[PDB]
Amino acid sequence: AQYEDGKQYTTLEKPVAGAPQVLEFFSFFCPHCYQFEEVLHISDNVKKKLPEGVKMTKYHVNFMGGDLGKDLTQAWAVAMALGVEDKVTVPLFEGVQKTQTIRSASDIRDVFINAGIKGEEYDAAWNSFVVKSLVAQQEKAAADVQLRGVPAMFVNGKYQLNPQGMDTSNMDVFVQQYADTVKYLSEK
Repeated sequence: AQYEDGKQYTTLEKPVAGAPQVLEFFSFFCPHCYQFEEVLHISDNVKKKLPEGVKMTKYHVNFMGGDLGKDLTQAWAVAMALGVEDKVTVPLFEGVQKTQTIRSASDIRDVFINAGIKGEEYDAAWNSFVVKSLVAQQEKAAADVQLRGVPAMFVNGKYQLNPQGMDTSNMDVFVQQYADTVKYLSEK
C-alpha cells in the first residue's frame, strides 16, 4: 500500500474512545516542537487540508522541564480558556528556547501581559477552576495514550503520526506528507 501501519503512522494497541478527532501534544521545552511550530507550521498546514467539521485540539505536557514544565501546562490551560493561543505560542517558545528569559511562573505571566492580556484577567484565569479542569483534560488525554514523547499527533484516538518514516530532505515536502497522512487517517 502507499500508507502502511508502521510506516507513516502506528496504530494504538489500546484505542481511545471519545478522543478528540485530531489531538496534538507538545511542550515549550521540546526542540522538535519549536521546529513544528516556528519553521514547519504543521498545525496550520494540517488544518488547511482537514475536511470540514473536524476540529483540532492541542495540549501541553508535564514530563519535560520539571516545575516550569507544569507551570507551562497551566499557562496553556489559561491560553486555551482565554482563546489567546495564537498570541502567546511564539513568545513562549522563544522565551524558553531562544532567549531563555522564561525561568519562573512570573516570567510566563510577563509573556501574557506583553501580549496584551490584562494582569487581573490572567491571574483570575490562572486561579480559576475552569483552568484546573483544563489542566486535568490535558493530563488525562496524555495518560490515555501512554504518552512518553512529543511532538505527537493522534487521529481519532487510534492512529499516531510517525514522522520518522517520512523524508526530511525538503521541509515543505515533509509537511505536506505529514498533512496528507493526517487527512488519510482522518478518512479512515
